[PDB]
Formats: sequence, C-alpha cells, structure tokens
Amino acid sequence: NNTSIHDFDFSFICNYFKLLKRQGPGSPEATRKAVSFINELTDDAKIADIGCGTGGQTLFLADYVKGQITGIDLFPDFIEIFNENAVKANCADRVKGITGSMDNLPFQNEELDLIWSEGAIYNIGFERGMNEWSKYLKKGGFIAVSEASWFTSERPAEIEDFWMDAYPEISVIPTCIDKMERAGYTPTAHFILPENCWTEHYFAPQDEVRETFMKEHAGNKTAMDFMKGQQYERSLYSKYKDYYGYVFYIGQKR
Amino acid sequence: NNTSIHDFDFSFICNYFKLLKRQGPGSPEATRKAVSFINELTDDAKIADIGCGTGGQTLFLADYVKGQITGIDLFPDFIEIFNENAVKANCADRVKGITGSMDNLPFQNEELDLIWSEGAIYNIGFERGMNEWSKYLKKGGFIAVSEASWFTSERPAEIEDFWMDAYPEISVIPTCIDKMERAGYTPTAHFILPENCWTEHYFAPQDEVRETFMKEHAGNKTAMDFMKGQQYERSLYSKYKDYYGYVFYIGQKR
Repeated sequence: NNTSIHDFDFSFICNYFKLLKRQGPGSPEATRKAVSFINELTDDAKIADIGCGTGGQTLFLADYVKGQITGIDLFPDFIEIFNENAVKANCADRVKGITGSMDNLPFQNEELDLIWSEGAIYNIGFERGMNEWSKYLKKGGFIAVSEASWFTSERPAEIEDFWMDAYPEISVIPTCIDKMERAGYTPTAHFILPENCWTEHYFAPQDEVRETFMKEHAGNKTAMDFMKGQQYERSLYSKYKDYYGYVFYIGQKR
Repeated sequence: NNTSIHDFDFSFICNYFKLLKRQGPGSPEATRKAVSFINELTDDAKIADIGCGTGGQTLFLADYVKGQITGIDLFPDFIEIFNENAVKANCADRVKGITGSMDNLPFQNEELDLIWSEGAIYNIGFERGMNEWSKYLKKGGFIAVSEASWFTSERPAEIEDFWMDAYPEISVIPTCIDKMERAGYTPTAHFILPENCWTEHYFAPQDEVRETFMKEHAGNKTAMDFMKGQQYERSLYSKYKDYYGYVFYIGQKR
C-alpha cells in the first residue's frame, strides 16, 4: 500500500511537482547534446514538447533552437506554471503552453519540424508515441525523446519489480532503437544521460522544497507516503544506477 | 571475377589507399562528436587507434584529445606514411605508428584510457574486437569505433549481396549495441555519420588521385577492375544510402 506510484491521485502527484522545474532527469548539457543531432531550425520552425510539465526543459530547448515552441501537458496547473515561467524568461511570444492529450495532439499532419519529450508528466509508452506522433511531423523532421531504459540484459529483482510497476514498457536500449526504426524514423542517435541529470538537476532541487512541503502535509498520511516514496526512488538510483538510467533517442522521420 | 574485394592482393589494395588520407568514411565533426561522449584526458593518457591506416583520422583525434596516441596497423607502408604525416603535422612526439596485429595488441592489460577505431584497413569483426580489446582498456576507460551498419530490417538484394560478401558481420544497430554491452561496456552512445563523411571526406578525395593512378595502371587488368570496383561502391552509396551507413558506437568499460 502506497508503495506504488499508481496509488496516488493525479492532482496530488502534481501538487508536488509544480514546485519543481523538472519532473524528471535532464540537464542543459543533455538537451544541448540531443539538439546537436537534428537539423538547424529558423524562427519559422514549429516545435512541440509533449508532456512539458512546468516547462523547465522546454526553456533550455528554446536556448538551443529557433522557432515557435508549443508545450503540451494534461494537467492545467503545470501549463499555468509553464506560461508563468515563459513570462519570467521573457519568451512567452515563442514559448507557449496549452492543456491537451498526449495521444491526440492539437496539430495538423506534417505541421512540425521537431517533436520533443523528456520523461515527465504521465506517459503513453515509447512505441505508441513513436507511431502516433509521427503523423504530426514533417518528413525529414526530427523527434527526440529521453526515456528510462535498462542498461543490462538482467538486473536484481528489486529494481526490476520497481519498474515492472512504475513503467512496464521499460526495455533495453536495443529494443527502443528497434521500435524507433519500425515507426519510420532513421535511428540517428542515442546517448545515456550523465549522472548529474539525476542528482544535480532532479534530486537536489527536491531538497529545497522538502521543508515547506513537509510542514504543510505532515498531518496527511497519503502525503508522507508519497515523500517516503520519492526518497525510495532516490535511494534506488544510488544503489542500482549501473542497471538503468535515462537515454535520449533521436530519429529522423523518413 | 574481380567483383569481390576478396579478389585483390593486400599489397595491391594498399598501394592505392596509401594515396589517401582516409581508408573509410569519417570527418572532423564525426570524430569531434564521438569524443564529446568520453571523459576528458590529460597529456599522460594512453590512446590506441587500431587499424589506423595512413593516420588521417588519428590526427583529427589528436586535435580533440590530449595524451600519447599510438596508431597500429598491419601494413608497414601505411605506418610509414602515418609517421610521415605526424611529422608533417608536428606531433610525432605524441602520435606514433607501429606495425602489428589487430587481434594481439602490443599493450599491457588495462594500460589504455581510450581505444579508437574507424573502419579502414582490414577488420576482425565488431563482436571480436569488443571482447578482445577489452583486456587492454582500463576500467572506466572508453572505446569508440565506427562501423558499417544496416539502417533497416530488410534491404534490396543488391546491397545485401554486396555486404554479405564485403563484410558478412554487418548488422542492424540494435545488434551492435547488444554486442557492445555483452562485451562488458556500458553502451554510452551511437550516432549515424552524416553523408559528408562519405562524399566530401571519402569519395571526393579519390577523384584527386584518380588521374595519376589510371595513367600508371591503365595497362594492368587487375588494377582497372579494382577501380571499376571502387566506382561501383560509390554508386552503391548514392543508390542505397537509406539502407546502410557508418555508425559511431561509444562505450565505457564497466
């Protein structure tokens, strides 16, 4: 009970993450590195960041590429924060957030030059996203998504159980690449995100908001179980990091 | 007859390539990009470039990384050229070439910080190199090799026949990554080399030496069949490039 991520209201899991810049591992270097594999864009390019959350990673993407960037998320609270940050970053003219589904995007067929997504705020699955987002991408356009992947053929039961529950579609890197290619994209590149994408840019920032959050919800049993949960995930990383991590996959629609 | 690369003396195939800087696709950008995935080195690092040929790619590697770089090749003519170029590049103090086998290197166990190899001058196979060169690499050190790979699940019979003859161990990218990981390296990254690694840095340079070579060997039937052969490979690229190419694979010994 309360040991699984599936055991929490969505308006609850988000009431916590709206306090953070990133809802998943990542970094300015990792984003910059993924961009080094796509074609250069102009101010007239159309880019979509699916499951943008509060937009932390979306703003770093805007520093490395030109074009109109539309951030899409299911939770309206995240979008509200996203537009506030774009305003605070003085780029709300080219960086806009809207609410919407990840499996039925508000775009025309072949309207985008780039599709971007870094594991955060719900997930429809790697294979499904590869095949479904395709229609919205111009031919020759690029897709770049970061995802939790297995780094070995087999791992300790503890980490496997964890993922078979949190995200059952997690697979070895070879399988992700195979799925990217079958979805019609040339598998341009893949690279494992450095440890700092986890510790420095994801876990640490949570140490900041911890205090206020605890003071406020120390009386709420469900909230304290959520916290013990996040702390569990952090300790799972320090312990099993050699068996899993985030991987950036970049591909070009054929 | 003479339609296969296996139909030519080795002292013959090399009498042609010693006239070129690269014996295979590649570029300063592709080399620079592979280096962006390994750890920074000092002047005391030990690096080995297996199957270096005349050293064209080895000198670009020396521009992006510090350390003593030893280029290794089977053919003594290539090594002689390699050391001449290092001299012409004023770096023969840190960049040296020696003759030797690719499957029994002149190094101690865990002596190297980096192992490098870009498809050129014979090949022992991806899987075999991954497993055999390991012993010479320090734990945590990196390996970075570029190799011809299939980009799709199936291709036209013409290109398949060609490779099943030229290099039968050619496989899809997922299989290469799987082999890298089983050999004990964390599969850090992979990326397809841009077209210019083929046209600009590999095929074009051959247009330069063509004239003199032809004048000299126009009377030699075996030499003219070798030339028609290279021209065939160039035309195979323009025709089947969407089905194959070179891929840089970078990994970290666990």
